[PDB]
Amino acid sequence: RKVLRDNIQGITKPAIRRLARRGGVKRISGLIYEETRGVLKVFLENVIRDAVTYTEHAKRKTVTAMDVVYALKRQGRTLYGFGG
Amino acid sequence: VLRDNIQGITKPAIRRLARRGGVKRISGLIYEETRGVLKVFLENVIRDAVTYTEHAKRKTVTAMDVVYALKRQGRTLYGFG
Amino acid sequence: KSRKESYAIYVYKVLKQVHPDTGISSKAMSIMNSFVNDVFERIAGEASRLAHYNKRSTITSREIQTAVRLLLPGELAKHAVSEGTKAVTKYTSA
Amino acid sequence: SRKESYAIYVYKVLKQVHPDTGISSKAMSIMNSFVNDVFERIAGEASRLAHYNKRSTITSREIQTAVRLLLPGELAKHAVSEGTKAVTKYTSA
Amino acid sequence: PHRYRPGTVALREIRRYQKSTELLIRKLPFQRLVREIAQDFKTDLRFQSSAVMALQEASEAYLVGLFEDTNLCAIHAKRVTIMPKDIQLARRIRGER
Amino acid sequence: KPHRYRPGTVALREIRRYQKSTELLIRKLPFQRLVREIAQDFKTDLRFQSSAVMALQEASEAYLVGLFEDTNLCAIHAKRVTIMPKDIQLARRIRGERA
Amino acid sequence: KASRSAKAGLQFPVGRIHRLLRKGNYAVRIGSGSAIYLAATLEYLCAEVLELAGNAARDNKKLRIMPRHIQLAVRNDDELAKLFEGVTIADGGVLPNIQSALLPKK
Amino acid sequence: KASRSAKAGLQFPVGRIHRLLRKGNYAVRIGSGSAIYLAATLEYLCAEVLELAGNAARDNKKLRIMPRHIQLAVRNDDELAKLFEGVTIADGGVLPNIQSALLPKK
DNA sequence: CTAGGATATCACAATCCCGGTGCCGAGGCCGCTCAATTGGTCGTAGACAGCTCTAGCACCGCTTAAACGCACGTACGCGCTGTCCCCCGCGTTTTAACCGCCAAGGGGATTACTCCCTAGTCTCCAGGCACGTGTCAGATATAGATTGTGATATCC
DNA sequence: GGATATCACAATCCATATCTGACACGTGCCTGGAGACTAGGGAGTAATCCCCTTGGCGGTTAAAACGCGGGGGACAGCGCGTACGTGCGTTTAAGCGGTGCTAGAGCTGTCTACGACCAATTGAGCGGCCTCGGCACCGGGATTGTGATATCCTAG
Repeated sequence: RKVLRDNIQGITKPAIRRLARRGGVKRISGLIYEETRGVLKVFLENVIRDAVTYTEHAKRKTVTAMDVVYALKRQGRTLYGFGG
Repeated sequence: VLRDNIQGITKPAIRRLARRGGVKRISGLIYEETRGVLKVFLENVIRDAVTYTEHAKRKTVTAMDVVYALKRQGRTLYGFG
Repeated sequence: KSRKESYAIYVYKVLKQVHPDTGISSKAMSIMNSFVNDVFERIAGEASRLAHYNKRSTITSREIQTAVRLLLPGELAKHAVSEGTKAVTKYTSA
Repeated sequence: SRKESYAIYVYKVLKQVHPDTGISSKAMSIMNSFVNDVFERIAGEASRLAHYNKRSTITSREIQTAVRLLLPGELAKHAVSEGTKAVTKYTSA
Repeated sequence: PHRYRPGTVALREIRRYQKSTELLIRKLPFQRLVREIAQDFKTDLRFQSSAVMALQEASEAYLVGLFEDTNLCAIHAKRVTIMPKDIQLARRIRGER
Repeated sequence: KPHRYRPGTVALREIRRYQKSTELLIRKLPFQRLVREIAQDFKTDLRFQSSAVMALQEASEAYLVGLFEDTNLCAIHAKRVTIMPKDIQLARRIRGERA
Repeated sequence: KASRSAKAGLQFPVGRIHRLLRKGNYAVRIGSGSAIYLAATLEYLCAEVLELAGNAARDNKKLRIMPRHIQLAVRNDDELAKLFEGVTIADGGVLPNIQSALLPKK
Repeated sequence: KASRSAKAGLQFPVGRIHRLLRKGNYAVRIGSGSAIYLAATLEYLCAEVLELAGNAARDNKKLRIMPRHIQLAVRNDDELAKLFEGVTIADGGVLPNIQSALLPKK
């Protein structure tokens, strides 16, 4: 399977602009975006790992949505609207 | 200086807590807000402690009840059971 | 064939009881089902912990009532307690 | 009535780690409470893991996954290594 | 010719995107990011087409909450521009690093 | 002219003196009376064990110190050193205690 | 053969909740009054949430409850907002609000 | 009679932990390796905490571990600070940390 | 000369190190008792083969909407000053926390009997899930109306 | 000069086709839940002993609160410069569909190993108490850190 690299830059600046606009931010500095691309890259690294831990435990090779929901619930961030 | 018992938390006591926290200069309106915040926290903890106690048909609030009430709020307390 | 179960029909019954002319979407229905499961699991866990704390081996109505009073705060606790007590009394009166 | 705490075992661990260091009563109670809290954390996570996969047992695999989920980073690897060592030594009489 | 003074378009965007419920990050870039992040832990994984959507929703909600707290921190400092120090302070107060 | 320390150095000295001890900072009797009047509103004539009040005191002291650390951070964020009620309100609203 | 859900007047299932309680490993044995009480509380909570969601949906001139309506109803009520303190609702958006300082001065 | 702790080489009990697991409402049946493995992890964590606490106590020229020593040991280690993220230690004090702004400018 | 400023120098007070005791809490020895172990059986659940089949994956044609690169200007964040006013630091004295003993006396832990209810199992039959299928309210697109913002005109 | 006022333009909301994916409803069907019977065990009751929490008194005595003087810092003000938003123009992945493919997901069948149960035995550990050493108080003496002060330098 192919190897992926340098994809955190795929979260474009307009995406962060829209995300902040939803959060209610009027004016944005120029150094936010890079910082944001770090913060996001931490959150996933703290969730996906748990999902992987929840997947390889069941001797599976597929990260279903239920594993992600359980990983999120294991962080006080329960997500409603995905399976059970 | 009674006014019930909420000024029992004396102004030097709040100053000592702030100094331990790491505060250098404290305004004059901090004390009332701190008293209110502490009263709210105590209300929230004691309501759960009293619920735990009256569930067991007891009239004495055990230290374990307060420990459980703190554990329920994500404030685990080590040293009492 | 699988027979995965959910509270879909019961939630729909409640919605038609409280809003006869209003429907509900599928994603919203899944959200409501997940919320119901979460609240049920949370209340059951708290009740089991309460039963374990007193060394009692049975979960009675008292444990569930205290669990509801502990988890659901404010005015929801009173309404839920009244509803549960009324339902229990009705069932015991057949 | 008996209390059945973990005082003796924590004392033994401290004595084998620091031979000449003692521990106070308050610190012993704190360590006992810490051991209890970690035990219920791991056991609850293992129970939820076993119930997720429709399993009705808690095997060392479940406790290993619970340890990998609770203990952060470097603690998890040492803990799983020592647990595997203990299990291997036990199964070898 | 015709130009909007700075801010008016920002207010229009704020009133528009808060009303909408769609996703604000594109699907393929987020999927590739998730795959490259998961590649570090376990090799040759296969995400369901709904797990990536769940991760996207969770990440978007977390980022929106973080930006709400960052905006609060910026307004506290008598400013309207959010700065990296604001995000750092918000994450320090919430208790994560 | 009697010796008089500059305004601020005594604050730092007591900051260093209070971050080194583990004593209870709130007096025991006033806290016990506050706890008793608060518990009186939920069940009349409750009896408190001699350790429940101590546990409540330890928890409340830890909570208040943890809140004051974040209040200090917020005050420093705004290029100040004094903490004001808006700092406490912001610190509580970021971490999630609505009031 | 009348189901236990009919006797208590609850729309939620009582037998299903009892079986889930008994097979969820909560206690070695479970009384018969717990399932009914829990069903009543679940029904009341679902009724409250659905009522608020329907009111929100009517406020937007729609005849169908959507996740956006549920999020609006939940976050526009302090009691349920505290009950949903750490809960994310998928495809639900956020409350429309703009801070006072960001608004134009004049 | 050789106890299971002796065979496994652990200081923490195996029989008591197995009994607590089985009488704690976690699963219907509990394997023989789970108790041993959990005892091993608990012993490792206790050894880490006590080693760091002993180092802290020796740094203060004392031969007895107090709650202050345990607080200092836990809050001065990233892994244990993450494990103790929301845990209060009674009579443990706080880490000495004065912010840079409060420090004397000259 | 005259004024106003850094820079090196001295006396005061809090801190920290070194012991001299009192003692109080921790380390060590015994009783016994309650829980862990060992030996066999059983029935249960986990593990291995396997076999469909089903969903994730890889690739592409393309329509285009979102994004990237630039010009420009204006509005906010940063920076420097004055200030007054709010908190700090100190001195004194009235006050409330506090350690010590006591007598209730209200509550809590334990034990014997029990009886009420919850567990185990079988039948069956009716409710809840899968599967289609018909009806419609929401998404999309125009078209007109209303509004909020900005460029322009007059006055104070 | 700018402060107020007044009209024109872009954005948005609303009313009407309209189009269709999405939801509410009627049939299989199948499985789980309710009734009936038997068994046991778990918690309610009643009594009892004693445990330990509260009210009261009392002399300390250290905290605290009231005021008073001073200083430094938060705030209001101004100046600027820079960087960030707004619009234009062009490129470039994205979304969607369409296809085919391959690994892995799920369920059934069978094998086996393994954990619960049950009983007797025995030793590991908890409460009790007894003794000892590390700690905290306390007093003294270096050890600095600091606020005030003499000393030197530069513009007007």
